[PDB]
Amino acid sequence: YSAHRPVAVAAGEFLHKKLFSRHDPQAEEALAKRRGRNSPNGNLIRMLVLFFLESELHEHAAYLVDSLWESSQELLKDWECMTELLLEEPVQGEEAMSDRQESALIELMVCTIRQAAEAHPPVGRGTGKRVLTAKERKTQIDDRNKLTEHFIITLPMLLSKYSADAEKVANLLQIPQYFDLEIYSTGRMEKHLDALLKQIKFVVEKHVE
DNA sequence: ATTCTTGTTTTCATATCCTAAAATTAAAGGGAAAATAAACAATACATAACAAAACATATAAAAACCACCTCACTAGCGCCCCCTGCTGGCCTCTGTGGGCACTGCAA
Repeated sequence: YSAHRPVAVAAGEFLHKKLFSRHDPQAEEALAKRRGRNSPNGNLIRMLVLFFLESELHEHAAYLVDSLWESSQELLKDWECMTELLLEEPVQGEEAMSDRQESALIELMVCTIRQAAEAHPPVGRGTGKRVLTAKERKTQIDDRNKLTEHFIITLPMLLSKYSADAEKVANLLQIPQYFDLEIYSTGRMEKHLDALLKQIKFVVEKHVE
């Protein structure tokens, strides 16, 4: 949580090297990134959640995610994993996903996908001298595509699980600012758009905040 | 009457021209691997602008240095008794020199 971004990024790289050894032995593949299933990376997500819980020096993981951005690029785009570890009760036999842990994971997702859309660091870490390379912009575009197609699917039953949670709805409705809407015209998923519209209508008529 | 030169058509002849079948050869068409070039994007280098640090000047601020004044000390030479001891006449009291009257003795 240093104000100076290079110090924070170095600390986050150290943290990623240290506290992530569930199935990655910091060695070769075929057991390190993913074991071909929808399960190994769950525990990495788990001590991300626990680290955000214990880090009481911040109500938001914005600085933490920004520090852990470039070191864990492949891990932070695997949104489907903690998506099943948030909604549909995975086959790992773990405990119930705690409400405080649910809010922590949702805040982590807010941070990760907003840094996925816009690459500029937050205020205090800001520079203003940013130039976009071709690789940067193509990663941004296909990142936008994959998050759009993933989360037009996930947000309906996300809301259906968390309709009454005011702060979780407020956190979850910042991502649609970063959705390319013509993909809906190409993806033909306006029906899921309308389902989410009815769902957020239910939230609006159920919430007065 | 018989013999001899000269000019002009006839017909083989020998080079040439034309004709067509082979062959053939170069053009030319297409498949494909190099391949230079070019369009775009990234990195590094150089230039310009802004802000701050460093250098130089002025000024005055104690502050140091030098010279003059002043209040003493240090020499200096009379100045003035003052006391003490020798010296050179001075004078008068003893004392040195002498004239002479006087006496005791024994003629």
